[PDB]
Amino acid sequence: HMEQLKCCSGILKEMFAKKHAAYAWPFYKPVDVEALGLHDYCDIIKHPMDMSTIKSKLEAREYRDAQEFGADVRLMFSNCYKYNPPDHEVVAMARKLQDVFEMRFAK
Ligand SMILES: CCNC(=O)c1cc2c(-c3cc(S(C)(=O)=O)ccc3Oc3ccc(F)cc3F)cn(C)c(=O)c2[nH]1
Repeated sequence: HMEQLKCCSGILKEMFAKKHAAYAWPFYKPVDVEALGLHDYCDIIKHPMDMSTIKSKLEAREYRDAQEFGADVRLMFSNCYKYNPPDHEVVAMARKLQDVFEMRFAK
């Protein structure tokens, strides 16, 4: 349970790595709804999630185990698949970052 969270820090560190930056950047920080003019985001997405928030919750020991950490990572991608049209570029970027996550998470 607790032994798994040090692997979670390594996964998140890998997701913030420069080799993933071309597709990972939209997930580093919360969606800036004001800068993008997305007035309905908070009405559709009840639980916003991004990599910086997950890092804060992980350092605050808010995840009991890897499953709790993985649920927030998957909430981040699901928020993206739910809010956006399926053909939007951010959805293709979310799929590439999710492959990086799923690979390290399974291993
Ligand atoms: C159809 C309505 N949807 C959106 O406009 C929308 C935007 C985002 C962003 C996002 C956030 C920022 S920021 C750092 O300024 O907060 C800047 C750019 C962003 O996305 C892109 C915008 C245009 C592109 F062509 C390619 C993008 F990647 C992140 N995520 C997780 C989303 O789900 C999302 N949806």
